[PDB]
Amino acid sequence: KTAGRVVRITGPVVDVEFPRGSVPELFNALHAEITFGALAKTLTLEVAQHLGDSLVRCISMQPTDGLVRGVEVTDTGASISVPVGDGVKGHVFNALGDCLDDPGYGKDFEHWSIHRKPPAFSDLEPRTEMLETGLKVVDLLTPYVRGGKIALFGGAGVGKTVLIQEMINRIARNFGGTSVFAGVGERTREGNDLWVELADANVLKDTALVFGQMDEPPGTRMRVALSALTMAEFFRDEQGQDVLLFIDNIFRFTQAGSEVSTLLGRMPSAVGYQPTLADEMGELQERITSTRGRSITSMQAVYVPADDYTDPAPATTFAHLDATTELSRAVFSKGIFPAVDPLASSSTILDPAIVGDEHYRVAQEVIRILQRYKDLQDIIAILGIDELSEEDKQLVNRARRIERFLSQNMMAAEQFTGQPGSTVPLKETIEAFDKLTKGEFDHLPEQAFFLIGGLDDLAKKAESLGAK
Amino acid sequence: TAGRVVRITGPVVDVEFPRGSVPELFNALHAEITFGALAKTLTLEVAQHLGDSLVRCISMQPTDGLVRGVEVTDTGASISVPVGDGVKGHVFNALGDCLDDPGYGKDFEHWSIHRKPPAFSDLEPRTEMLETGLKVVDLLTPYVRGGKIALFGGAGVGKTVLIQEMINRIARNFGGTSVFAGVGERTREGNDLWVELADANVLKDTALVFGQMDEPPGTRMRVALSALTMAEFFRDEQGQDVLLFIDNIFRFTQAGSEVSTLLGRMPSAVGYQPTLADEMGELQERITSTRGRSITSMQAVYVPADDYTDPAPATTFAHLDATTELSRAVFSKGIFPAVDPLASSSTILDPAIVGDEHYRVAQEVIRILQRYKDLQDIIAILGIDELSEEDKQLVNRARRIERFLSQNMMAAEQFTGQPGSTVPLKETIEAFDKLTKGEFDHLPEQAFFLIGGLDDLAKKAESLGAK
Amino acid sequence: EIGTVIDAGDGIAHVEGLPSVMTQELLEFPGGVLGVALNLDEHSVGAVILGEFEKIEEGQQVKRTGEVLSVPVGDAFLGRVVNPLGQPIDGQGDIAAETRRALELQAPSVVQRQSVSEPLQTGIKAIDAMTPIGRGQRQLIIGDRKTGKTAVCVDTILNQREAWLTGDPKQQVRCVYVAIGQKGTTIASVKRALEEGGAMEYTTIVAAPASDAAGFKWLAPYTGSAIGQHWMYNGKHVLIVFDDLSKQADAYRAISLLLRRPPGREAFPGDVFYLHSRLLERCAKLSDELGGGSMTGLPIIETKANDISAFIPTNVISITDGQCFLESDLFNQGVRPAINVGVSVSRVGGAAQIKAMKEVAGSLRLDLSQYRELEAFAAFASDLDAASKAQLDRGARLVELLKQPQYSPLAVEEQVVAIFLGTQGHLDSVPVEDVQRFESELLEHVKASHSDIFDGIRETKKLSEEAEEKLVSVINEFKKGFQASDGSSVVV
Amino acid sequence: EEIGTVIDAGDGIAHVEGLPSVMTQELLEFPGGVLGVALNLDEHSVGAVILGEFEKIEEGQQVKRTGEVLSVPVGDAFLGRVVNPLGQPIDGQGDIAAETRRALELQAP
Amino acid sequence: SKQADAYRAISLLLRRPPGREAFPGDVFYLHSRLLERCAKLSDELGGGSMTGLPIIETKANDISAFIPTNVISITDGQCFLESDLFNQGVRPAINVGVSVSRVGGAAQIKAMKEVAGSLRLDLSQYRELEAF
Amino acid sequence: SKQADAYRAISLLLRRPPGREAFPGDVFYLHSRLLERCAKLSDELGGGSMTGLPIIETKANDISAFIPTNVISITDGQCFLESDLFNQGVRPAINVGVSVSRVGGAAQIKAMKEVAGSLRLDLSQYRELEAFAAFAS
Amino acid sequence: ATLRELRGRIRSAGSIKKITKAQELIATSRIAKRGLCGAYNASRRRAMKSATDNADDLIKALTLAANRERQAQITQEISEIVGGANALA
Ligand SMILES: Nc1ncnc2c1ncn2[C@@H]1O[C@H](COP(=O)(O)OP(=O)(O)OP(=O)(O)O)[C@@H](O)[C@H]1O
Ligand SMILES: Nc1ncnc2c1ncn2[C@@H]1O[C@H](COP(=O)(O)OP(=O)(O)OP(=O)(O)O)[C@@H](O)[C@H]1O
Ligand SMILES: Nc1ncnc2c1ncn2[C@@H]1O[C@H](COP(=O)(O)OP(=O)(O)O)[C@@H](O)[C@H]1O
Ligand SMILES: [Mg+2]
Ligand SMILES: [Mg+2]
Ligand SMILES: [Mg+2]
Repeated sequence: KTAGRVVRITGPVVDVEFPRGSVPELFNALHAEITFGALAKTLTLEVAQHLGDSLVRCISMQPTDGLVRGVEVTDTGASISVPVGDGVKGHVFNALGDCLDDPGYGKDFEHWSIHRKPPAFSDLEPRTEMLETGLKVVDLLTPYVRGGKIALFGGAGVGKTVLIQEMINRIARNFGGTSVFAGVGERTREGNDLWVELADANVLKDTALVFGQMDEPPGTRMRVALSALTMAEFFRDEQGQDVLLFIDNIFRFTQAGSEVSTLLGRMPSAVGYQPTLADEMGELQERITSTRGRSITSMQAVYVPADDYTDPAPATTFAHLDATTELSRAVFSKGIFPAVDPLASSSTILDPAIVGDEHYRVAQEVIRILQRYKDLQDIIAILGIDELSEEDKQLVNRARRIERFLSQNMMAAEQFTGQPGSTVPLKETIEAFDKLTKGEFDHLPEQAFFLIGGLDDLAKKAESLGAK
Repeated sequence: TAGRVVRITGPVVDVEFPRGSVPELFNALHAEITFGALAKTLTLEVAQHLGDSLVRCISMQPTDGLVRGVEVTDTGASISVPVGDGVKGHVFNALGDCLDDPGYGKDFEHWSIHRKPPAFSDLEPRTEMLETGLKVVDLLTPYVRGGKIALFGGAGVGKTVLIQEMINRIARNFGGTSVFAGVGERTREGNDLWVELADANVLKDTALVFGQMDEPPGTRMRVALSALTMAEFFRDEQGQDVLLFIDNIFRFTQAGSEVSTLLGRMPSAVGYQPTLADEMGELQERITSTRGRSITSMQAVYVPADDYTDPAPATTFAHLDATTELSRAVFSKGIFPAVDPLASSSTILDPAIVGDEHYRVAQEVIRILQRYKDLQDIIAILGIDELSEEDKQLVNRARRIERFLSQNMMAAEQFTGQPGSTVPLKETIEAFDKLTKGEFDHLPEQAFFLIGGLDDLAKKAESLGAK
Repeated sequence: EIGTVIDAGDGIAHVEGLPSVMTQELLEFPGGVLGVALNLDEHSVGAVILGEFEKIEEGQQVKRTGEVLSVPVGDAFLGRVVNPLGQPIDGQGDIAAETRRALELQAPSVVQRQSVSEPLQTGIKAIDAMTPIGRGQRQLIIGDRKTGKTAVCVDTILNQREAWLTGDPKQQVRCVYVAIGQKGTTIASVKRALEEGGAMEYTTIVAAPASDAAGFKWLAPYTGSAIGQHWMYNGKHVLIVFDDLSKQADAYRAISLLLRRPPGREAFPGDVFYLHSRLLERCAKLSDELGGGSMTGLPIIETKANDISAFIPTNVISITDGQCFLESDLFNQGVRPAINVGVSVSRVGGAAQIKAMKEVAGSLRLDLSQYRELEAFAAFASDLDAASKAQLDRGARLVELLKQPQYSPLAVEEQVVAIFLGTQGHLDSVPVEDVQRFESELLEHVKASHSDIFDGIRETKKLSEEAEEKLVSVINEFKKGFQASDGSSVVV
Repeated sequence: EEIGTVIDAGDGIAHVEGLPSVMTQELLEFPGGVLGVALNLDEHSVGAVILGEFEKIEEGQQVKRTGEVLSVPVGDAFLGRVVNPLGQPIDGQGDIAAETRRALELQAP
Repeated sequence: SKQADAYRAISLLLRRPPGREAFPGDVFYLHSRLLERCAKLSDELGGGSMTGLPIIETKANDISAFIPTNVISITDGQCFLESDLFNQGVRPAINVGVSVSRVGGAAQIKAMKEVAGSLRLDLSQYRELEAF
Repeated sequence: SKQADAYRAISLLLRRPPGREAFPGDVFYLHSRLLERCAKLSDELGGGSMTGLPIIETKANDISAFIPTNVISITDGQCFLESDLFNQGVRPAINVGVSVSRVGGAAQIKAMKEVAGSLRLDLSQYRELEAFAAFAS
Repeated sequence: ATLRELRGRIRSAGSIKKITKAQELIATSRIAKRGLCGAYNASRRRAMKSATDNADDLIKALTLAANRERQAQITQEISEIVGGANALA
């Protein structure tokens, strides 16, 4: 007739044979039924390849356990579509658009396909407006861009999720637009905690949550980001809102793509990744851009495997970001929070033409001092600071104080220490770091600079340690 | 009795022939590209007999525009190149076509580029020193007349500049023929060499064979064989001394590895063809001097990623009589030529040939440099003052020695603006013997940088104020 | 002849039929889609889809154009942004193409060229004085991310503004900027930087953003090369930037793996070196008989963790006429541009400089390399000799001199005067921390009071003896009034 | 009943022809009380990962369906017991009164 | 770790191309789908819970390897026992600086919190102080 | 090493499964089979013998590579030659610290065994004391 | 390249270790009877013992990193070889 049947089942990937002339288009959503009592469900398959001889290779959005060869597969005629509109705000959805906190919600909404072309080149406008988060390190050394793309890199357990929560607390709370949070291959309990916290903070009503978590087939883990991006794109294009898009974690999208590619029979590229890694990343990222007159301020957490920043996934992700904040294990070991690597992190608007001459000068002086400290660290590890010249000893003391002062007590860190977070205005940050570089605070103890706010807190803690 | 194209994947073409008409291995086949913008005649070298009357061949020219099932004509012989004195003073590609004068040499005698190496009986070792005039080469890496010389080094360490310097210092006064083989190098370099040889009136004695890095792998693999065939004709028939310059030999291996997988071969270590050493051995054993017939071969060897343990240079090392390894560290210190004195070697750098004094001075210099290398890290961390007085004296001596091994080369005038200099062997030995005895410890080390002999040393010292 | 798509997926297709199809031929798939035939065997034809492959389906009819890959070319492409097919993407309308040019055309032969002898001023003191670039040269801008590679290339493009304004074809340089795998907003910002500096009047942008299929990212450098070659063969001078070629390598590797060609190092295809080498050998300095035109290439390579031993960086280094290494460690130190002096070189050498720059900067690169070596050696010296102290002071002053901010190009004469200051010992009296300011101020003085020196250098390309003496006198007179931050007099 | 046949076996893997109605991740019985899990299903055969003594698997052996999707017995009877990953007691204390069977690949909350 | 080794063996015997350290691409999926089922169910589902205590064997205290980082990215904190403290005689050899409990602060009686909240970072810093 | 490389080329051209460094699974077998024919026959078989002196060329003094590891395992003793000693003037550049002969004194005449007994201790102690050559006092 | 750099750093640290141990012993002898003193200006035997211990720790860390890189290089080389072989299968 017009319905195909399953011929091969190799994990999440399923081959479906269709009658001649009825082969579905690429990315079309097909439906199959698993009837076994425990695993009974309706698999949604996505057509991935045309194999020839009327065969198609498709990625299953649900576990294919219990699926039988030869069962009927029906073509929906369209790709996976998700609900869009103001209704999505304040509700939790999965990758397929099903509402989790209220099943059946949104079935009557407008539905948009999760596959779309990025905005035309003529519609793109570079963004250079700074975004004042309130963190010393971010504001000084890698200022964020409003309407731009921000990324947080780092290995396992360095503070990616805590920093995402911090930025949600510092940006989303005082936000007149819409927020979309895409949990991609993350802890499910983390998603529940975010749901509860946004409900408590009253930010949930303005936020749309889309969760495809660790315990999902790779197809779902690689399509949930597209679903959330579709919601955000609807909010940007149709309603003319300022959209915040938080993704955690994009590397999980890349890794799910790698798993699918292995299951699709594609030959692997370096480090076993899919050959199409850069192209898939480019599609997904370029869809996340902000167009002329319509702003999406995205913020993505990028997991770095084995703390290897040379890994292909973050290596390709680097080029899609206006602001980059790389979290270092070495910094984390010192207890510095956020565990940012000031030398590795970068921002495209940290130039004197945008942030002013004073901010740029102070940032460059801080970076130079930290670079010199890093260069000296190799002699230091062997011989203390005792063998350095007088200038080098002074610079090392200044650099240690600066790197302690780059740490801050964050709002999201209260649940770990009980200490309420602090906010430092950009002007105060520039003034304090100018003073540090000039050597005005060199007489205070190192611990006076650890996990504090501005200059007032610095003075209070110096007093607490018996110092000026 | 002609074949037809069946498969085309880049530079590898499968051709099907009628039964009994299968071409012999290495035969040259002709195919036609008729596309207006890319009309040409592909030359295909039979590489494999696939069975069922199919043969896999490497295309010497780009295969863009080729169509499946087109006529393929078997020439019945391997790729041939013109031979004779007429080749001298002209530029040819891997197929023997003249570039400076198209159609020239089509009437000369033609020799197949595939040949066997000389019989082991005819081979006879060579031990005569070849004096160049470079302090480092003359002292630590003496060259052999009629022997095999190599200039190893990564990218941009001075292999090509040193090849030009040796052309200036050896080929200009040479009483025999010279053959230059530009194997997979920059076309600009080929044009520069052509113009330079024309200016110095040395082109008339030189035959140039160029296969550039923008040509398909087949040309890069067979250009060296073409040039070696011309050199072999000069050695065996004319019976006159031959100078053979190859730059870069590693390009032959790289092109061989490019088509290896496309030919069905499984990759060896470091993604090299399994027949790396076999092809290298054939090509390098064809480059040699026989009893009474002398070929002085100088080859520039690229070391991938400055890694001397790479299978290509490692395999190449065994085929050389004298090796000059250029080092990235020496290059980055500003020392030119960027020779690594500790890693260099010469089969004739023993007392029996070079004499007792030369050997003693060279060994003392090598020992001092090795000790300085050992103390490099201690100096870097703890400082020089913590060394013993003898160690400090040795460190100063070694710094001055390493600066003195540098020289201003004639071919480097366009890079430093300073005219080159030549140092006779005896002066080099005397100066380095004086250096190893501490006779110049008072002079600043900067006085020893990029100079010639002892007269230049005195001039530079008095310019800096020392004496 | 009409073939049938026997399978499709991931931007690749296999099509049966078309027995008379050429290798690299341009095939038309329904809906206006375009493919390139790469693999030809008796079974079928493998094709790379150049865009919107989601519309390809099994059984679709495929037509053969009969033309190998080619792009429109003409002067109408100046100031326009186009995709690797030459189709405008800036939304400004159709481009009037003078003619067409195949992408795979052989580079100029070894006898069709002439030695590189014309400077291509980048306006950057470090490059112009230490690793000069001539017209017809391939200079590799290689380095880690966020090291200023795009800054160097965009500054080089902008510095051609005066040459373009001269109106003399022998002096004008036409620019092509190929962006491969770059985020679209980054290309937009680059276009903005060129427009604010009035560089789009003579610049074309070939854009293959990361959203484009791997085919466009693989073709874009060849499209830009063909567009530049059309001008080059008509007596014009062209500067072409590839940003980056590593993205080309990644896209080509993806295409090859999808076509199931056996890979090699880092899963790259065996012929990736051939790809880059045949792309970069078309940047040449043509002989006078061919019009004397030239194309100067500025390929950009990004190294991960400063690992220049990787496959693609090694290949590209071995291909080009010199390299310009940029280091993040040098960048953070304040050395901007962060050019590593010891490892950066230009194989053209002094032939790419004017006579004055050649005389002032004869041994600058070697001097700075030796200075870095000595500085490393004397890191913990307790009592340095006199010669070593003098060398260290001179090297520190030179390093300060070579520093330069962004979007601040210097005319060749001003660079000549600055290097004259540095290498003639006139900065020995000035404290290191003030050198920069001193330099700048002196230039302005010579600009406002003794401009005849600049005109003499710019018209004769040589610093005459009388001009040199006048410059020394002016330098001393300015030193008299110069105010050092530390308060020390800079006289004598 | 449905019965397939081993078409090849090696190093912990087996291939079974037949069993048209086998599920994905189904449990298959090979002679001698050996078990396998069907991972790869294709038009030709089924690739099964063996769980236990693989050395008893021979070509031509008769393979039977179990009807269960990689499940194990579950119940309070497992307290104080030592079992293998299949839920079979290995402490030698007799059978385990399993309340029911639970599939191993059920989604998380 | 031994489960990961066994799964790698099975995958290689299936001729599935491997990735880092010869492990397949879905080893992370293996461990993550295993450990996502240790949850604290809501009161609607009965309020029951399963507590996971996965064990991982590192080589030479290398917690930056592939599988250790995967599991760290999966679990809610780790208790890193380092061989140095164990051999010195400090047992249990908890590494104060690295060990952490992401969701452990709430799950702690009042007295234990009040007494040990300081102790944690106090020892974390006293390691560094004793370094001198 | 060159024999192993040639055998690897032969095996790869025969499509045999490659292992570490692309060598086949019986390269160690190749070398062990070659080198176990060097024996010391019993008096019943004439008492003849064949002594093997295989050579191995390491790269960057990497004795942990595949073929060097195999051959070191096979042989009864090793003479490690280092280019650093060679450049120091120590020639033959045998590293006495790491070179070993498992046959030992059984392969020496009585006079050689007596005279050479103290040599090992003296050389080891000299290597220990090397660092103090600057402070003889 | 990283493996070669690690090996070079290991030999550097080893030389530092031997020189520091020799200095420590000589300082002990002198006690029984320049700036390498630990913090006298801000004793030399204490500083040299600390330097030798730090060099030991650095050598151990560098050796661990070098062994990790050796294993990674072997695994990646085998990965490329087997990928090519499978492609040609
Ligand atoms: N600012 C902070 N103050 C105190 N502790 C912190 C801070 N940031 C992070 N931590 C500690 O680090 C742990 C890990 O942080 P987080 O979950 O944000 O990291 P991550 O990079 O997202 O980790 P993973 O890869 O496991 O998902 C937190 O549970 C908390 O224990
Ligand atoms: N000479 C310079 N002085 C000061 N800042 C500079 C200089 N050159 C570049 N920068 C700044 O350095 C940052 C990196 O510049 P650029 O985009 O050219 O680098 P890149 O290496 O091409 O980066 P990417 O990897 O993002 O492509 C930008 O902020 C640029 O403004
Ligand atoms: N004697 C020398 N003096 C100064 N510079 C030199 C000398 N020899 C080589 N160089 C530098 O080394 C670089 C590489 O030169 P070349 O030999 O052409 O490349 P390769 O070493 O890769 O063959 C050149 O850019 C040149 O500036
Ligand atoms: Mg997290
Ligand atoms: Mg060269
Ligand atoms: Mg850039």
